[PDB]
Amino acid sequence: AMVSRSTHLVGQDGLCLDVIGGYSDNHVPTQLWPCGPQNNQLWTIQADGTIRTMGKCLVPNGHDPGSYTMIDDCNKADPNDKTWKLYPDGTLTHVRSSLVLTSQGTGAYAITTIETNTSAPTQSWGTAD
Ligand SMILES: *O[C](*)[C@]1(*)[C@](*)(O*)[C@](*)(O*)[C]([N][C@](*)([C])=O*)C(*)(*)(O*)[O@@]1(*)*
Repeated sequence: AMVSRSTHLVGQDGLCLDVIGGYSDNHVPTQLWPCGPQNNQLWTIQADGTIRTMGKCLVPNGHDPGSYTMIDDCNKADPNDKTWKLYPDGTLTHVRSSLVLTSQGTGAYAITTIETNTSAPTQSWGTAD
């Protein structure tokens, strides 16, 4: 049986997927940020295919290459918006589009996007406690 797992999502240079400012409002974007204990870097990978933080779901704002990612209300989002799959090698795919979560820098406020998979170092996401 698949069980939920809470984890940090660790990307390029060991920075963590982070909701900017720690706010849990709908449509707040995600970025990379130095890893810390804050709740906005704690993600739960669920069996249902959602990835959640602070009670909200990671979603792209659109389904095209270059769409930025954000959090939004889960129950309201359609499966296409909210379903992801994390592969063992680190690819984090947006299931409906086949695009993958991609970082856009390690400096502040570098908003993550979904892009065509190029097996770039910006497209590998590790789990950590
Ligand atoms: O600026 C940016 C930043 C990030 O987002 C982090 O994570 C946070 N923290 C908490 C605690 O939330 C801040 O605020 O912001």
